[PDB]
Amino acid sequence: ERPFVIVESPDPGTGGCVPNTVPCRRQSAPYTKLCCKGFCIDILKKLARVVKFSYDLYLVTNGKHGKRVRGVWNGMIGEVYYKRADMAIGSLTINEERSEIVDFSVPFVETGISVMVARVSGLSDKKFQRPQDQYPPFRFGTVPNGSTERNIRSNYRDMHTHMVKFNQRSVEDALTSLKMGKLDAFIYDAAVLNYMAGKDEGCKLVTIGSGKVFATTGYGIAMQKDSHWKRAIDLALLQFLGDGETQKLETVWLSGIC
Amino acid sequence: ADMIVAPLTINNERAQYIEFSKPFKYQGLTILVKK
Ligand SMILES: *[C@@H]1O[C@H](CO)[C@@H](O[C@@H]2O[C@H](CO)[C@@H](O)[C@H](O)[C@H]2NC(C)=O)[C@H](O)[C@H]1NC(C)=O
Repeated sequence: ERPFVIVESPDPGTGGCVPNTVPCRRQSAPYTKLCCKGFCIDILKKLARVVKFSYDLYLVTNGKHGKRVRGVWNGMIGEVYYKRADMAIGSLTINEERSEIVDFSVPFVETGISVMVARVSGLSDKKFQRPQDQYPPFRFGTVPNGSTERNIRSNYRDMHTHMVKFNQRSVEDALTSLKMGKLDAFIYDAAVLNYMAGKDEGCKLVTIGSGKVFATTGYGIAMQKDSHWKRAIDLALLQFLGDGETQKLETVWLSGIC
Repeated sequence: ADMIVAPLTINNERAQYIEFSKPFKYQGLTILVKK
């Protein structure tokens, strides 16, 4: 995903990769040894020492976060629900549908739904509320299989119906298409878009800013239901957040130029 | 008492004893100055 987690191939400098990184395997019997680095990796490494527990990290196979197709849950949520893992670190938004089955810790960063446009006055604006005027035909984001997709589909039928003709390849192709002009607006998570404008060719920006945040929530750590690990990790992470190093990690990994 | 509904922030010491629910409005600490 976004710089919370980054996958890098080992370098021939040492027949591997240096410290400040942890080996990670791409599951699928044979495996190639990669090593993963990022924000969540750093927070996990910092957490491990205090509570003194062992860990092994492995990637997801099916991918695409989480979904519920007739109870067939894929992704990290699918992996943790069927008792195939103990925790699922990384990008994950706490909402009503997910929390029914799997327990969560406290949030550590702020996030939500934002809007990205090329260089509108909120969700309830008539442009997104009344798609019937043909002279300003706008465009949207809506990376499918997304957490926000469920919300926008559940809350506004007309927008979901009119969002069919939307660019959908990645958080990379949308930026290129917007820089081209093949679309008009983009909607996705907040903590990733506000960073994505941090270091970009020129200065592409968003609307008013953090004042325009919809369904404000945070990222969290999932865990199997009814385990002492849940309480232990939650209290430890609260103590760490109260310490204040989270700001240092943020300024190390979440700073931009524009 | 049995329940607290007030602007009560969360910290380690209080988290040691009582159990909290999910938060509903984020904030911080800021300085008040007179113009
Ligand atoms: C969500 O993830 C699923 C699982 O990988 C993808 O499944 C596709 O679903 C569409 C119909 O929605 C089928 O036409 C494809 O054949 C399925 N497989 C693939 C590989 O695309 C799906 O693409 C993702 N997105 C949506 C909107 O379902």
